[PDB]
Amino acid sequence: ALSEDDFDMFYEIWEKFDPEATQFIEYSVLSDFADALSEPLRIAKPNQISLINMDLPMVSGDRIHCMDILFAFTKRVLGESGEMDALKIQMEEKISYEPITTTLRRKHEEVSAMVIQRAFRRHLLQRS
Amino acid sequence: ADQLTEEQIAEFKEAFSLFDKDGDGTITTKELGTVMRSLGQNPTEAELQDMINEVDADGNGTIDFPEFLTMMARKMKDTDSEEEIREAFRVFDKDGNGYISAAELRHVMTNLGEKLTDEEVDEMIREADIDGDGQVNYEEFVQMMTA
Ligand SMILES: [Ca+2]
Ligand SMILES: [Ca+2]
Ligand SMILES: [Ca+2]
Ligand SMILES: [Ca+2]
Repeated sequence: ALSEDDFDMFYEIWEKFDPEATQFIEYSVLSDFADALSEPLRIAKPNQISLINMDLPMVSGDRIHCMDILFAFTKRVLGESGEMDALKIQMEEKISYEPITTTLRRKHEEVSAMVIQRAFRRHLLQRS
Repeated sequence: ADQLTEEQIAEFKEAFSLFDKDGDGTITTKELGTVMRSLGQNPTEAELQDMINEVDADGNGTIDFPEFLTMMARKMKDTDSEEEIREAFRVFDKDGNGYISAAELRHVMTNLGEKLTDEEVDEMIREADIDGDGQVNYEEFVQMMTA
């Protein structure tokens, strides 16, 4: 299902977005990246909801670590398997990192805000 | 919105410039009228005011590029609203049963950087629950969002 051929691509396509080897990319380019990937790991646009729902952990500045991505991206392909548990070990062997939120936590915030902002208009305009 | 990529910010600048022919960085009602008359529409002087007024955020009688950007982004979030709403229901409706429970509100809703109370979620339902099943389906959810 997966090969070093595929892991060459990921690290090739990654350098484009993070040549400085920060081991991070901003959240707002995760959609772009997911698309620039090749098969099988690629997640073609529209892929917003897919990525959100991976519930990737984000450090500050809304940045996401290389490995956090690689794991969720391969999980999507291989599923929650034992062959995959083994893979999680191997390539995980091949810095400051304090996650403070997730993409699912971030999405709940945006939905909450949407709700609250829309409530405001409604609460007022049903008071003549 | 500051979710705008550079390409898009430039896109909107192309149009801001169409109007702002004196390059002073604001659009006057006059400059608005000029573009429109060039494109074959002849609106009133009052029509031009109201058009400037709706976008003017500071009441200085004209439109700078920040004010323009705000209006233009607001119009992009308009074309997605129907879906953005749908995809927000699916965020609350995690069991997928097409009904939103108190529990499902409680689980997602945040305000003043903390959870809501059981009493707060209860009323949110009570306000929206037209049919009275103590749950919120799409149609009820829509009416409570749309304007
Ligand atoms: Ca001008
Ligand atoms: Ca102004
Ligand atoms: Ca439900
Ligand atoms: Ca109901």
